[PDB]
Amino acid sequence: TYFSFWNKFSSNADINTMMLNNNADQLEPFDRADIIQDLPDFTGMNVVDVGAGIGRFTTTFAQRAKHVVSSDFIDSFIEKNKERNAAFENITYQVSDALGLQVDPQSTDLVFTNWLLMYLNEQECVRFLMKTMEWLKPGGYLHVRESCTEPSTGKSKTGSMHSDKKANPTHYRYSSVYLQLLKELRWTDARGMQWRFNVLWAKSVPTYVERVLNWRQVHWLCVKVPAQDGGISNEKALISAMGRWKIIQDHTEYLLNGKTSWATDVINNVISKVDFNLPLYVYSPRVVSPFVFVDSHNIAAMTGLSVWAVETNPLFYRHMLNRCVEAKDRRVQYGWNADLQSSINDWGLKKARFGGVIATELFMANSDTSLMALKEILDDNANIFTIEPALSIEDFKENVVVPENMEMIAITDVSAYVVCPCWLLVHARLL
Ligand SMILES: Nc1ncnc2c1ncn2[C@@H]1O[C@H](CSCC[C@H](N)C(=O)O)[C@@H](O)[C@H]1O
Repeated sequence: TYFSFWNKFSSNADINTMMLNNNADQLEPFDRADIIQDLPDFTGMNVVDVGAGIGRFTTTFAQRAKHVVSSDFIDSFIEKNKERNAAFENITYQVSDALGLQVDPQSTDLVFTNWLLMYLNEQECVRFLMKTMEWLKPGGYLHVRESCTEPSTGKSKTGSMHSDKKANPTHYRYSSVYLQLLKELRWTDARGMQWRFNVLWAKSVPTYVERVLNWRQVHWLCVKVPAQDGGISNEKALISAMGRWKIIQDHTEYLLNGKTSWATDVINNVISKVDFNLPLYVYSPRVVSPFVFVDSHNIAAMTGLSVWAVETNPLFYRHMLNRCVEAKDRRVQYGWNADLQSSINDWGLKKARFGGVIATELFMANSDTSLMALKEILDDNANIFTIEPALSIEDFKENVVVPENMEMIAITDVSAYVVCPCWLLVHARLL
């Protein structure tokens, strides 16, 4: 049982236990800062911290929040929580299972969790997510962070508090399973309106990339938004979907493992000629083929620059996280976003800038408005290289809209190089 697994740490109510890591003091302040800085401004918010343990995130929320409900099902973690946070007067405490937490409906601006769904069975996962829908105001936020595929301490097990003599009951699910669950969930309120989670992004916690070489500490930020259309509303269908999504992912690995991108020869060649201080932005949606993508690890090895790469298909995003763990190149990080605009939205809010773009199907896959918005996250006169499928140069040139703030300086037939159909290398620059 998960309660007895955690209750046995009752006398170790400390940071090591919260991260199940004997070296947590090398990680905790950086992990906390990574998570906090990706959250919305929670000044004046009603926050709910579920599975809070001793309350390390509650300590930070209390500085600015209107109110924090801080909850956990281990009584002595809440006792240490109250002791550590005794100076604050804006925190109420509940010893409760996440599922039995009492929160008023439409009362909460942020439901915050960090390592929780991995301690719930599939049925409990779904029921809990539906509880957060009920607690959240419209436009409210849900934060989820989970250990995907393997424990946070990774294969080395260095510093892990998991006993080698006892089984570990934790569920280490695929990041693509949680992502689809959040994407497809639907909930109907007491007045008959249906809602969904707008999943703003999926990201790896950088502290664990940098210090643990673990890209599979994945977290998500979601907004509760109206949804007349549906994904899956039935709880039992949602439960079954989680198993189907795992199977589909296993077949994606079987298909993709060890296959190099058909675009790799062209990209290596031109990028070997170009000089791009800033990270590079990589975008790979894989619209026409699962085998046409940007090899970010080759970009980083050749340019020496850090790379932020976006995959918009949850299955391919998860596969590239696998590749990151295998390559162990800290310069490369992957993210998931619904589309280009979602990525621009996030990075623009951070006022981040990228030194150039290397993409496949950037024009094939994206609206005119989003391509026009891309300048918001790019350095001045940044250059964009994208491999585009087309019927012909004339087909492409007709009915492609060049954003007013850039110009295409080359549309080169590279069809003979993108092979196991017409492929164009489009070279553009910001004006
Ligand atoms: N079903 C459940 N309901 C409430 N708390 C739970 C729970 N399952 C696990 N927990 C608690 O969730 C915590 C996971 S360890 C993570 C603690 C905290 N979120 C942090 O990041 O620092 C533990 O404190 C454990 O006791």
